[PDB]
Amino acid sequence: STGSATTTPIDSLDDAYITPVQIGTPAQTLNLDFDTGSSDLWVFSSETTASEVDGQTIYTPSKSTTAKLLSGATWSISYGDGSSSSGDVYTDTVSVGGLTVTGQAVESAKKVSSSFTEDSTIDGLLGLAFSTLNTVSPTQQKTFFDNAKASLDSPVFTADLGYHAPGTYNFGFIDTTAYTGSITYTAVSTKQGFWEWTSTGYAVGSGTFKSTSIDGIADTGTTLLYLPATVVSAYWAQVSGAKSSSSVGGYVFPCSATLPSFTFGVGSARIVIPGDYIDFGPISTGSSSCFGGIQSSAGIGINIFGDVALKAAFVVFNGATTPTLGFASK
Repeated sequence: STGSATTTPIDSLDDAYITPVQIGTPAQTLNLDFDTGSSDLWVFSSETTASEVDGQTIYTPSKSTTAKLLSGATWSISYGDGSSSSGDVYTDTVSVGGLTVTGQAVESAKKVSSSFTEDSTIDGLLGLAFSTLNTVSPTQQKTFFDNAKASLDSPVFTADLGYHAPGTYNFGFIDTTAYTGSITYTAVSTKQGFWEWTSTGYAVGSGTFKSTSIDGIADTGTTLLYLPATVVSAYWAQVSGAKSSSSVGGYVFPCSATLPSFTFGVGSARIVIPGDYIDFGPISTGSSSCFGGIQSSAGIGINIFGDVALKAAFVVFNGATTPTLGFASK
């Protein structure tokens, strides 16, 4: 089997991407944030504290003939941005782009943090990291990808995120028309539960490439590109007036600037992030200070190849017995 679904930016900045997902019988379609940096499929629901729901579409398990309470199971998760959610668990039929999993754990939110409430466009998350990170207790549950894997034509999914435009998540096949040149594959460590890999270096603009190992995760659920402070300083030094602002919470730059590109290495291959991808717009409405899309990972504990980086590439998440990651230009 295979599946193919379009993923759409939630706003004009590409702050996140939503993908429609069919849950239950008859189908209830919710728009979920596909997150290769976590491993829970959770949804706003009829169980979510009413004051914490503001415009989201909810899953109502009592209206699904295939929903079953997973008795005794609870979940609770915190994300890198400080957001969180928790609740109980159902199993139900879940389909993405024509690919169907029966018995998928659908984690029903009883509580969500304010950032989730305030984002009316995201109805929940669909985790695509390794199932070892799944938070369901006392019986850990599998991700949608893990449940689908054996049925897939090939044990892979791909992320093809658009810049200010829709893109595609495919399951079970590699669309050879969706990228240019060849796909370069690189080793993955699953020891922390993430799609963790080692970039071979970087360049800023038309500058020379610096060969240096950068361990990080491929995380579709993080907006920005978080890299070591040395790398980030070297990038922003090429933008007149750019500075790190403690009050704002990172690097800002004059909105009048033209940003240089940023290149990252994948083995001997190179992925170029155009400068425009690094512009996250005014820090507040009407400001002439703009927020940067490359920020320091200092204090995170790991580097994060978030959407800013991934959307410059066609990315293969290869879930074979020994997982790997592939990157192609597009």
